[PDB]
Amino acid sequence: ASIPHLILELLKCEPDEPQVQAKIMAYLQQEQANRSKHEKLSTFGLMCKMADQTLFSIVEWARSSIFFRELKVDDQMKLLQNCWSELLILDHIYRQVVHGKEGSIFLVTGQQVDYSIIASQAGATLNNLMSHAQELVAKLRSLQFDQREFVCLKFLVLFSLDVKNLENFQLVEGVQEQVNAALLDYTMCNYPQQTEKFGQLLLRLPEIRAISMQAEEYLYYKHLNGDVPYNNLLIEMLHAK
Amino acid sequence: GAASRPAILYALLSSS
Ligand SMILES: C/C=C/CC/C=C/CC/C=C/CCCCCCC(=O)OC[C@H](COP(=O)(O)OCCN)OC(=O)CCCCCCC/C=C/C/C=C/CCC
Repeated sequence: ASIPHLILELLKCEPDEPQVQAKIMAYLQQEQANRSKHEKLSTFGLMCKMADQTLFSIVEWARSSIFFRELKVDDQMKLLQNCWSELLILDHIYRQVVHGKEGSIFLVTGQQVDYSIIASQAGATLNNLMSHAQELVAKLRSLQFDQREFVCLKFLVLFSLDVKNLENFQLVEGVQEQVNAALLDYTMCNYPQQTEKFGQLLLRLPEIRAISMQAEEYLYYKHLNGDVPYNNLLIEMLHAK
Repeated sequence: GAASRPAILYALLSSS
């Protein structure tokens, strides 16, 4: 791959993915081991703490990233409050593209679950969320979505023009302008045979927003039933509005 | 308000 130098800068805070997967798996195993035979977390609670740990890893990614790290804390907060669930969705779909296989979901822990298990055991709301996510993964697999493009999309999600009241809105405009330009340069040089790749990638962004909102809605009802564990980042973001 | 600010997020971002 020829890579725009800007995208090389963006790539510098990417984690070693399989290391992070293993760290999260080890965390969840330690959580369950700290618990007696009878106080073990439920599947749903374990999956919430997995999403929680993923969010920590996302926050560590953003706080250390070029550009983001020059913002004041209160600007950082505003950005992340806007995109946290889009970034968890984006993280998820990219993981399915590069580590996953058709027919199963690849969890951040490295474990795989057949969608047919989920279809037979989950309710309609979760099933519909899984269906929509699958459509998105299908699109991104079809496009041969890669790490260079993924990091551009993360930045375009994070530096959102939807966010009001920023102290440094100019940096958001700069990220939008310069990351779009780098992404187009990248796709045109590396996937010339896909003449519309740039625009097809960009068309996934409102779809990621929609999914993220449906996901928040699902978690919100699960919270209303007391089922979401608390004292964590995940539940705080959900309540921040 | 401050009540809805996510405490854990703020703590993470505030760290040097
Ligand atoms: C905000 C977005 C974050 C995206 C991060 C990616 C998360 C991966 C999703 C993982 C799904 C794993 C399910 C594997 C369990 C196997 C059996 C099963 O289907 O569980 C049923 C249970 C009850 O069914 P039920 O239908 O709740 O129960 C009805 C009958 N009791 O199912 C569960 O335990 C649900 C686990 C999902 C909770 C994750 C926390 C964040 C929530 C995100 C919402 C999902 C988004 C997916 C879009 C990609």
